[PDB]
Amino acid sequence: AGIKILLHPSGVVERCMVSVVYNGSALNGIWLKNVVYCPRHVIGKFRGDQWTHMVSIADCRDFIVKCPIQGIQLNVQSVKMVGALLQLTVHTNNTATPDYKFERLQPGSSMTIACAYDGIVRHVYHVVLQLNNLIYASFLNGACGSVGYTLKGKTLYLHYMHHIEFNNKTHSGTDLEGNFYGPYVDEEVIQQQTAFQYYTDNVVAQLYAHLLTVDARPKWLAQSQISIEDFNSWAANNSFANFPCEQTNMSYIMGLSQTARVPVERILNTIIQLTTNRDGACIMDFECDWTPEMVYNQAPI
Amino acid sequence: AGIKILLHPSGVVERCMVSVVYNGSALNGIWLKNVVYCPRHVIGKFRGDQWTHMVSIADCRDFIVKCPIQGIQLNVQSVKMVGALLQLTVHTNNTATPDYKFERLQPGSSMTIACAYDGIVRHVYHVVLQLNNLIYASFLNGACGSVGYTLKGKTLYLHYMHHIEFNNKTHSGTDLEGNFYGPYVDEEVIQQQTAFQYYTDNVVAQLYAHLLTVDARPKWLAQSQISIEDFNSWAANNSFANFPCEQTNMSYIMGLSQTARVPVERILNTIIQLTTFECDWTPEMVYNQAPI
Ligand SMILES: *[C@@](O)(CO)[C@H](C[C@@H]1CCNC1=O)NC(=O)[C@H](CC(C)C)NC(=O)c1cc2c(OC)cccc2[nH]1
Ligand SMILES: *[C@@](O)(CO)[C@H](C[C@@H]1CCNC1=O)NC(=O)[C@H](CC(C)C)NC(=O)c1cc2c(OC)cccc2[nH]1
Repeated sequence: AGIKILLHPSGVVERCMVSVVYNGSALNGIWLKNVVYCPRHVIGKFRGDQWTHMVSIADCRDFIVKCPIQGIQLNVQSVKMVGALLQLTVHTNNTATPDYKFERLQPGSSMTIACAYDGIVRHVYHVVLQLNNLIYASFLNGACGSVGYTLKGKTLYLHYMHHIEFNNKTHSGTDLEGNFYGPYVDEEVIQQQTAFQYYTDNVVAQLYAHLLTVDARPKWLAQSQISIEDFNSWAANNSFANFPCEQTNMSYIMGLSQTARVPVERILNTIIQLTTNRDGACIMDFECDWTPEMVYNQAPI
Repeated sequence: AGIKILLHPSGVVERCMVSVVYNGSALNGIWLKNVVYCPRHVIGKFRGDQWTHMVSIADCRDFIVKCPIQGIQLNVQSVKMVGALLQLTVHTNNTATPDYKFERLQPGSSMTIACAYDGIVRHVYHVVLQLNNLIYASFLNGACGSVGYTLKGKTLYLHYMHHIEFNNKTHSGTDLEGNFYGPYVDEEVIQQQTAFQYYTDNVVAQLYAHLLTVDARPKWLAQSQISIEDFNSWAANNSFANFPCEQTNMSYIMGLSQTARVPVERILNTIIQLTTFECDWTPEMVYNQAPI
């Protein structure tokens, strides 16, 4: 019935976005219950263990907190730094607060970005947390505080809040608890990123999506097979993660192998052979944007 | 930062979605002011011109309409057919109605899809109206009533309402005026799909996206150049639309060529050499995320 990069509706996140201004720094934040969560560097660009002293002397009323979607100006009563985030307790309780959970995202999974500016989500796109704990997104100045999220069943799952943009078009941040993804920090210094490794489960997923939609026999789908052990011994020297990266993803890769009648050993052997050739499918594989769940949930069984 | 497929936030669309049920037919609908819009086949699977009689005898009271996001059940006072859409005038006015407009989409133009079910938007994805007036979308049963939209400055532009899933994984429907995109109708029967043709503007923007994302000199890039006139001849026999398909896109295409320092004649020449769904890029969306 069609296989697309699906995203989660942003209406629930939209009504909770607020703009936060302190001194000359401005960014975004989410207003849950009577608390506003925003990047802690909205009060200044510090480093190390000097954050605890600035939050202790943080002028509560110096925070300009506006919810543009509800037209309310909020008043910060107390400031509590939790990790790399600020929990600003306001007097007003957000009526638009949904059922929510603070859930950490595993590398290789997908989430939806509510890219906001001045407290208003302007764009919405889909990223995948990579093995180097980074995402390849689109963020300009004033996008700090934009949240990555997913929806399950009338409950909103918050996983991300934007902080830093690395020059290789990669981005990093914390969860809604204040813990950075990877060893990166919210400091303007030299930060080395871990070696990029392919999330094999998503490379296999992106291959099955072509086999479901290309309809024509791909000239890159090899006629041989390679086993999981032979692949994992090869993956250690070819920048590929251990397959399977997630046992739950196998249940989807297994349904994809039966609905396409192409065994997973055919895809792994192709991945080994397709290292020499294609990545983008431009005219005449190898990507982590398709997840095994998103492909299987859209495939006819 | 990077170049991504940008979609529009569905918050305004969500608060207006409602569920429309008539007999054993359940689908979605959008609620603007005191009028509800929904596909007419909710009252039955008809064909041709009997719609006028079937709607004139369809009671404004067998319609079950609810807005789940607002938890409000709505009653229909009057029913009117406008094209392939139904106009159900309800008693309550939607307080969550933004400044909206019924703008028709042109071939090659991108739009954000709000895949809804029982009045609740479940998934959001991005499509481009193809030259055969088709969209490669993702809809299951009950997704009828879903809308395709864009946003420009606090104003919502509604372009599409899903009706039909074809054999090939392509979908079709009408605008918000009730007129189908292409020569298709809301009938369960094999329909002739117009011959496919590549939107050269969006294909050109596809190649320009890689030059800004990756290196300045990929392998597939051709070192020679072909003219717009010479390409247009080859396009008439190779299923490529006449370039430029939209003169407005040349503002972005020329800005992308100077930004990437590779002319549009090389891109067109590469497309000829490259000959011997997915993430479709429009020239505006690529140029907007490009620096300077
Ligand atoms: C926020 O909007 C600030 O409120 C901003 C978002 C980035 C700006 C441009 N595109 C974005 O995504 N965040 C920052 O500017 C942060 C500030 C930190 C948390 C103190 N810094 C970066 O994103 C950043 C800094 C540097 C750098 O320096 C030195 C060198 C290389 C990369 C880099 N990224
Ligand atoms: C709506 O939800 C109905 O309210 C439904 C959406 C499709 C269902 C599966 N995936 C979808 O996108 N629409 C239909 O089922 C329509 C109903 C029409 C407008 C009366 N029917 C089709 O889209 C359809 C029917 C047939 C067919 O018959 C016979 C033969 C071949 C293709 C085909 N498409």
